Amino acid sequence: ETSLVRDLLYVFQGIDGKFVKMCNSENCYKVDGKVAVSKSLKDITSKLSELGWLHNKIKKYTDQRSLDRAFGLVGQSFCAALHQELKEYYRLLSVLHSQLQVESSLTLRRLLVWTFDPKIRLKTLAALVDHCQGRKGGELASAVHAYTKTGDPYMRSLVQHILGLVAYPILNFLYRWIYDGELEDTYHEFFVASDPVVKTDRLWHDKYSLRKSMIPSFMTMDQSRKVLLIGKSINFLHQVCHDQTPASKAMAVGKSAESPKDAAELFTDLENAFQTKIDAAYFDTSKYLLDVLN
Amino acid sequence: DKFEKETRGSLFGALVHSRTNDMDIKLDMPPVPENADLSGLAIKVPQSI
Amino acid sequence: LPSQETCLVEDLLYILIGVDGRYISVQPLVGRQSRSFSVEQNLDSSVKELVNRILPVATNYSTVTRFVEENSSFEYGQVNHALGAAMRTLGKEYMILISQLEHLQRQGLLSLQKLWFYIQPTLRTMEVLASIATSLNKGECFGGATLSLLHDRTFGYTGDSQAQELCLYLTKAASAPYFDILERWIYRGIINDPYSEFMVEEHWDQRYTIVQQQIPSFLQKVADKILSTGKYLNVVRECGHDVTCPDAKEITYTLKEQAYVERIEKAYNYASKVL
Amino acid sequence: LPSQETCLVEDLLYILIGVDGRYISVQPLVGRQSRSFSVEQNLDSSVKELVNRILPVATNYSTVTRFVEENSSFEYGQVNHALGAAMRTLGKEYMILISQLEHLQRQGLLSLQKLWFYIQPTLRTMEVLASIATSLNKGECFGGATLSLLHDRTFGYTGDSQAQELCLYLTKAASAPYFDILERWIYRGIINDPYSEFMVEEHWDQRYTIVQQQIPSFLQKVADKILSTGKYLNVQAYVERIEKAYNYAS
Repeated sequence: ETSLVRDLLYVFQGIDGKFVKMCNSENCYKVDGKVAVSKSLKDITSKLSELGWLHNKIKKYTDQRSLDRAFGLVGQSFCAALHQELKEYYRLLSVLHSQLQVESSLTLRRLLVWTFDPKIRLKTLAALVDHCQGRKGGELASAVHAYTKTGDPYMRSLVQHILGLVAYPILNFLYRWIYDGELEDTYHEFFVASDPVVKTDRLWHDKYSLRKSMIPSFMTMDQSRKVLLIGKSINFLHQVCHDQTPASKAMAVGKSAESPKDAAELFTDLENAFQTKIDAAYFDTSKYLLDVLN
Repeated sequence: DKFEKETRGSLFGALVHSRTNDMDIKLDMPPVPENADLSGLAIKVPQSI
Repeated sequence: LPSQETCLVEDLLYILIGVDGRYISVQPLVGRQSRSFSVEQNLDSSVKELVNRILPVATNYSTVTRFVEENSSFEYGQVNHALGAAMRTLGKEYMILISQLEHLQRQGLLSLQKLWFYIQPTLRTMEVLASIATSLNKGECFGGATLSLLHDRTFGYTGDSQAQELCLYLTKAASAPYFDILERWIYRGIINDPYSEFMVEEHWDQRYTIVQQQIPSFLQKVADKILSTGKYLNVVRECGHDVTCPDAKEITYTLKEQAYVERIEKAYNYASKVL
Repeated sequence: LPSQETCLVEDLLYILIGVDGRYISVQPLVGRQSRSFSVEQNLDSSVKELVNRILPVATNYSTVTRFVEENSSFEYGQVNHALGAAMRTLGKEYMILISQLEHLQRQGLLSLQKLWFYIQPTLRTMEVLASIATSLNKGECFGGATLSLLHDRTFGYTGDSQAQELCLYLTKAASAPYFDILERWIYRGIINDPYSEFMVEEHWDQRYTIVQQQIPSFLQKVADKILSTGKYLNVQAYVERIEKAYNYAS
């Protein structure tokens, strides 16, 4: 009885438990390995099958990153998001281990429906990583936002919260380069790239190629066209020492406020509220650009 | 932090009853209602939230 | 020998889930609505006819959840993915009764008659989820004609309390996706969905593709008014202009299926004037 | 089978201190840089989950052993014993969490993965501090060169807020000695370097060296502006501190 009850808690925490199957690949599957066979034991192992494997998909990705400095932006921010749902997976597993060992009951039909709200949650989360196994920040942002286009508002809120957090370096790349010109991308995982061509004294020369093949699905193309000149017009005032935010100083306070404000909430990617004040930056830097010559 | 706390109360959706941050809750359904002994069991529809 | 009558109870609680028994076979046969479960006879002919009596009640549920919970996940943004997902929710709660019955089976506290009196309202709930799943495969419906069918359900049929009760919730929860983008077309003049569900898909202001295959969720009278709005909303696209004039018809939300006519009329004269 | 499992719950707490265990036998290979554990054999196949409690604690001890090799052989007060002290402080706050579990372990509660929710914020915390400590010690980094590594960690660890909070806190806890030495140079005009604490090493015709064994976290260009504040006094906004020093002097 109790042996297969304790096996499936241990596959939830990793692989094995009391018997060997040892699936670190494949589709994970449970072999009871007993002389006591019944036909309901066959249906319980197929219950286990997509619970343990879909847990293993998160482990395959965050150990594929092996937390590193190469892709230490977006690529590993995505592993960061998946680490917040890693824990919660362990949590329904700790209240079931609290029932088992003294604080008793085994797994039953009760526990059988309890897990099925994780079950559908891990089909979304396993599908979210299957979508995008590339290692670029621009095409990660087009992949997980396209899995928000689908129906079902139970998983729309679930992915919306992953999507705010994949986006937490991405909008952190955005507004500093807009107000001042700041960069940290040496890998080119910022969808706006830099230095394909040699860097010479400005005269309006190239140092930004935004790449018409990798734009985040939450941004629109005619806006990425506007921000390209905003990055160029401020970096072109590196031939004067005024590197400040152009026109109003009320834009510079915003980036500093915003990075805590996004963390604190439910990890929501604002992609039409953000679009309002990046219009007002295009409007700022063009009268400023003519007023330093005036 | 809002998203983390909300998930955690329901224990990754493995609770439907009460919000708890204890990991010492016993997962059990309730005994049959008294309104469910006069007509038999009936599934509650979550209307008007 | 008397023990075996309780043993077939415990085998029954797995039929309701949709899975294998310990002495009652499950056949995941081709076709839906009716798959046959083969009950292995045991001595005492009376308790075998009795179980055979309760057997179709578990059967008609077990087919209909199965294909529609996977089919829904394959949907592109359409209202049938919000619909199939709401069924799965009501399907969790059916299984609460399965596990509450198994809680009373620690030693026998129930009989086959005591089970039936309990699933007596859930038999009227399951038979009205049964016709939904068949009607949307007959048409091979997409998102505009799905809602056309479900409309007549929430404004027809009576016989149980619990049947109409479920059927208010799920039909508003299929219409509610539709409403969220509805305010997006009737004010902003954009679609978010991959296939729009309205009278027209997107493109002087007659340059449209009229799909009748995807039509509005109600009677045609609001549908004529959804076309007229999109003409004002085309003019601003035709030569650029303030498209941020509507928001004072968005301080209040729409959200009606008992008077969709009023909110569409208020979405019409508001769009006529700002032009 | 439940009884053997709750024994190794009690033996893990002793291991996590960084010391001898009981039936969990520990052997340093080359001076606590790697330590092989030899777990018992049991009739439970939760042996895999045992081997998954080894690797957290792998990185535990190797922070501490690496940072004391610096600080006891030269007595660094510029960066390495500073970071040794920030890390001993995260070590006290580690060990009180070890005491928080031992209080609980004299009741029936904790078992294998009951503890692993305490292990999880701390795992992210110690794995980055250890991948930090490997590169400082064995990199051969002292003075500014250490700061320059910690600076690259702030960049690399934007993903994950918990990861970001540690290298923020380490890179400022490593600079609070090293900034003070440059401050008296640019404010007062006195410097003494006994361990070569700052880049400028004396010996007007005294030199204003900017060395690359203490390469700066900041631009090489703005380090010149440090240098030359001190020239005329010698016989985020931490770069403006130097510029407002620099306008005073010339």
